[PDB]
Amino acid sequence: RDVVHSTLRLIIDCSFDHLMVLKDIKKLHKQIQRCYAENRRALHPVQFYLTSHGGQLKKNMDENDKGWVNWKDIHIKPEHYSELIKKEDLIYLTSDSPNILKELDESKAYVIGGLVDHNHHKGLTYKQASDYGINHAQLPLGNFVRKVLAVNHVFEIILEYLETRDWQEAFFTILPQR
Ligand SMILES: Nc1ncnc2c1ncn2[C@@H]1O[C@H](CSCC[C@H](N)C(=O)O)[C@@H](O)[C@H]1O
Repeated sequence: RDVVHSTLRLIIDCSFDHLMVLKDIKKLHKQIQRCYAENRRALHPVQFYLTSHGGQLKKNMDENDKGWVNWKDIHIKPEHYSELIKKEDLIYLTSDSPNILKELDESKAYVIGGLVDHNHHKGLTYKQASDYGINHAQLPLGNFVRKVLAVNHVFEIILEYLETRDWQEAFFTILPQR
């Protein structure tokens, strides 16, 4: 299939490894596998990044997904996203940001926190983004939906919005119902 990739850079910031138990690391690994499989099947796949790759996640990936070094159309880097992407290009996605995302800028790099929180580290990614001086925004969930979404849910919404250009349709397709 002749696939037209989106210029949008989508980074899973894996610098929170030490804040998760091995059980939550395995859950993050499972969510990353879902992001990879959905990106490879997307109409307009993003430039997928896995930054700060190390610790428990790297060892769990070395043990179960031995072929992660062979993985195609993914940037798996041990460096922090700050070391690889320009400060002005970054937008950290976080539910605690007061900024409401209206449109996606395909020239920017959007960051998703590689964290299975369980509502324990409330406002952590928003605090780290504000301290570093980088831009931050929340998904326009409004009245459709804790508004905290899983790593793969945020990633899949970005892919669905690049296809539909309708936020309401993107949340409806990806988010699980009660
Ligand atoms: N409503 C929302 N809008 C934007 N990004 C969101 C979101 N809900 C979750 N995310 C993203 O999904 C990631 C995993 S959820 C972890 C939440 C954690 N308490 C935090 O401080 O972010 C988050 O780090 C964030 O990047």
